[PDB]
Parts: sequence; C-alpha cells; structure tokens
Amino acid sequence: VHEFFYSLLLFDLVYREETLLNVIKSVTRNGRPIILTAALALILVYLFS
Amino acid sequence: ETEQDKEHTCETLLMCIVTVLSHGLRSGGGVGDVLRKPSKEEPLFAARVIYDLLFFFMVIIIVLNLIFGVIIDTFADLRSEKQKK
Amino acid sequence: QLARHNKELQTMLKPGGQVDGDEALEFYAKHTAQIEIVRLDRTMEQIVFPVPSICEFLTKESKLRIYYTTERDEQGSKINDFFLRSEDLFNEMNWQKKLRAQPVLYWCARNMSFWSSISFNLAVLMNLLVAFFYPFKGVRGGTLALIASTILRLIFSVGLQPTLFLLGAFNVCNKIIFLMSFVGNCGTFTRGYRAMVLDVEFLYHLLYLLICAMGLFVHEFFYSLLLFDLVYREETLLNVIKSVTRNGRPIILTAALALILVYLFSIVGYLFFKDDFILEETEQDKEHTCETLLMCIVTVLSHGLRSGGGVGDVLRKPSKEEPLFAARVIYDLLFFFMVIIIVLNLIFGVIIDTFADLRSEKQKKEEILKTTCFICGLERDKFDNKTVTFEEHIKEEHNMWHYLCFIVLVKVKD
Amino acid sequence: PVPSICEFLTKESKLRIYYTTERDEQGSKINDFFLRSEDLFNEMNWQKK
Repeated sequence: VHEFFYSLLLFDLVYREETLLNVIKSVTRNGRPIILTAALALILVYLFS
Repeated sequence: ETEQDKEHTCETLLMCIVTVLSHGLRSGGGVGDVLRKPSKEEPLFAARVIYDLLFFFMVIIIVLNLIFGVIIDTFADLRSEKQKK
Repeated sequence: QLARHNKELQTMLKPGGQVDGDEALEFYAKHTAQIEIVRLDRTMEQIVFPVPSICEFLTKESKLRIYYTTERDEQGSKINDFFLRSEDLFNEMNWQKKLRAQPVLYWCARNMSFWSSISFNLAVLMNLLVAFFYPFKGVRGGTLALIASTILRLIFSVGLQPTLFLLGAFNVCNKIIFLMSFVGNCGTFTRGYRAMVLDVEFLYHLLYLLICAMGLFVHEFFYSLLLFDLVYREETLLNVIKSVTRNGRPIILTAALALILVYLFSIVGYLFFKDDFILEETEQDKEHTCETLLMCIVTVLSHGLRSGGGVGDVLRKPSKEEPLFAARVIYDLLFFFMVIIIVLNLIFGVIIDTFADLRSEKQKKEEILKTTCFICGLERDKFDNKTVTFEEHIKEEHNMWHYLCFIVLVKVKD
Repeated sequence: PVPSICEFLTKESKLRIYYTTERDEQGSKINDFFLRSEDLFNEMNWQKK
C-alpha cells in the first residue's frame, strides 16, 4: 500500500525507549478532565456563538 | 464554472454558526475579526466593540490557557511523585 | 468485660472471629463500639453501650460526607467540625424512617440517581439538536446515553418541530421527578448549621427548572442555558474553574492594571502620533476613511489589542520618514513587549499559581486523611506502628462513626 | 545456602523488582514483593531449559 503503513511504524518508534513517555503522561494520567474541559470551551464558543 | 471560486459571497446565516465562529477560533488572534467592518456606525459600533473584546479575553486566556494550565499542573504532580519515590 | 484478661476470653474472641456463624455473635456485629473517651482528668476510659436504632437506619452518605467534609480549623482537624455535623446528622437520620412510612417516595431515592441521568443526557442532546437543525425549513435527515437514540427515531417520523416541543415537555416532567428526590432526601426543609448549601441547592434546582419553562416558549436561549449548567456539574471540571474564582479577587483588578497600561500608553500615541489608518448609500461601507481623532482612543488601541499580534500595527505606515520613523519604532516595540508579555501573561501567570496552591492543599489534606489518624491528633505512623496495630485501631476504637452514634444516644430515655 | 534456580537468574530480576515496587499502604511493603516473588520463581526456572 502507499506507506501510510510505513509512516505509522515511524510513529511507534518515536513513542519508545524513555522519557518521551514521561512528557506524554502529562496529558494522559490526569487526562480525564481536559477532554471535558474542552467542552467548557466548546460551550463558551457556543453560548457566545 | 471552472474552479472552486465564488464572486465573494458566503453569508453564513442559519446553519453552522458554531463553525463560523470556530473558523475564527482557529486563528487564535482576535475572534471577532473574521466577522468584520464595524465602521463607526452609531447604534451598533459601541454595541459590539465591547462584545468582541469580552469574547476574546475570556475565551482565549481562560480556556486556551487553562487547557494549558492543567498540563503544567500535571508536571509538578508527576515529577514530585517520582522524586519523592 | 472479658476483655483484659481471658484466655477463655481469647476463646470469646474465638466467639468473635473464625467464621463460626452464630447469630448472637453476628448480631453483636450490630454493635461493639469501644467508644474510648476521657473524663475531666486522671483518666483513659473506654465505655460501651449498644447502638441506637436511628444510627442503624442511616444511609451511605453520612459516613462519606462526614469524612470528606471535615475542616482544618485549628491545631488538628478536631471535633469542632464533627460536633456541628453530628447534630445535624442526628436530625437528618430520624427523617428516614417516616419516609419509609410512605413508600411511594423511595422510588424518589432511585430518582436521585435519575435526576442526573435525564437532565444531563437530555439537555445536551436537545440543545445540540437545536443547534444542529434550526427549524421552520422542511428537511430530511440531512447528513450535510442510550434511550435518547431510541427517542430520536420515534420523534423523527411525525415532523421534527413537533419533536422539539415534545422533548421540552418531557424534560420538564423529568425535572419535576428528580427535584422531588432532592427534597425527599432532606425533608421538612430541616435546618442545620450550613445555611449556604441548602439554600443554594433549593435555588439552583429551581432556576434550572425555570429556564426550561421559559425555553419552551422562546427561541432556545433557554435551551442553551440549561446545557451550560449540565457542563458545570459532576466533578473536577469544578476543580479547574476554582483556579479562577477562589483567588479570583486579584485578577479582575489586575486586568485594570492592563486597562491602564493600555490607557496611559494610549494617551501618548495620541499626542505624538496622528491616527494613520485609512484602509478599513446602500450598505455599511465608506470610501476608506475613519480617522479616530478625539473620542475613544482607548478603543482604537483596544482595536489593536484584540489581535494580540503587534499593537502598533493597526495604526500603520511608518515609511522611513526621518523626524518620526525612529521616533515611534521604539515606542511600538516597547508597547508590545510590555503589554503583551507582562500582562497578557501575568493574567495567565496568576492562574497557574492558583493550581500549585489549589492541588497542594488537596494532596496534603488527603495525607492528613489517610496517613494521620482521625480524631486523636495521632501522628499515625511511628506511634501507631509500634503496637497491637495501627489500622484496626481505626477500626476498633477511634471509629469516627462510632463516636457520633454514642452522641445520639444521649437523648433516649427517662 | 542458595538454591540453584536463583543462582541462574538474569540481570533483569533485580532491576525490575526494585524499581517496580508499589507504595500500597504504610510503607512499600511486602505485598508487592510477594506477588513479584511468585512470578519470579516461575520465570527463573524457564531459563535453563
């Protein structure tokens, strides 16, 4: 196929080894609030909308 | 017609008004700027100037930074557990 | 009474544990308190008396509410808080059984769960659906949290303005039912110590209902406002908005420090600089001439404040001209630097400060909830570690629930 | 004296165990160690065959 399959393998390579894992735990471990926090933004763009 | 081109007329009236504001949300700068042409006109000029400023302040700093604000909180939480451990 | 000495008492303890299922022994399970209090001085007593019936009826909420609610008023999160709570708690516990006297309300406790379900799910779907399709145009499905999908199909057949009306009515009925469960849970509007909570709850729920009624009879603005409340509830979205409210006094006046930095600077740009913005009957159109000279010069700089980028850029055309070119270049750079970073980031700067303040209080407070003892001021670890045990002397004698049911038995008899 | 399986080992066992831990309760105590130990014994035998 057109590489899309190749690019996706590169994405996993950057995910591994070490403390790049640390900085992405910033958005995942306490990851529950921010996606609903975005809906507080999505309604502030709405009501004002 | 040949290509995706109009004689400069869109006029989002009724449908997806949350997207045409999301059209202006995407530039970060301003918010109200996408809508345009206030132009001194007395019963509406001072009527919306304040509105755009209010919108801008609130949306951008308040959310587009507290959506960043939670992220650094998740650093001082996350490292301090590791350095205590 | 067999406590301090028996080997046979150890065998009584054998009565006590070991999975021998005998009802009398189990029933004590109903009570074993070991209250463990002091008199005026000289003393380290423990007293016991069986449980009181009202306490036995309970809830689940009482224990939960009490531990979490606390306070830390003084040198230890001591009894003051507990005492106020206890008085209110006793009165609240009695109300429960004469609600069991009239059984058609208990469904109302189940509706304490439902209020939530309907209102939250219903509102968002309805408000979003309104946004998705504005009425008065005849339209198909138009391609351009379980029961609601079923309802969507049914409403879809008959015409969809019709569906909108019906949903609003449905919502009102649901509101009435849950409302009833909130009131059922605390009855007679019985009074305690916390005035704010009860009053706000009554009002808030009423306000939530009214908007629905107004909306049924107006362009939804009433519908959208109900969606705003739905996003406000449940949980830690409340946390991140306390960042801007608890330490909320300074930032609104901090904004006026920005509002005067746009002002003082605003004035110079008047005197040492003409306006220099030219390029902006049937329609709202001019032949490219505004020239804000005299009136609202703080707004035409606020016109440039709004883009964030630059500041001076809105004014325009410096163009190499010697007595003024180097004269204002520095001015715009100075303005830009100062206003934007300094305020438009310290107005953000205070916000993250209100995170490291706000969480650190909460993470310290759990450490004084899980790893200090409850009310004996006990530095739970070393001291408790050396003896019989730590953890079960929470469960045996310093039981915070076992104090308060001893307090309610003081008004029983004769 | 030591037991032979333990003597065969790896390098991973020691590393994994210390770092892995837990802090479950009043001290990062033995609970964690015990679960890990059982799994570890089985893993160590697999090495010689």
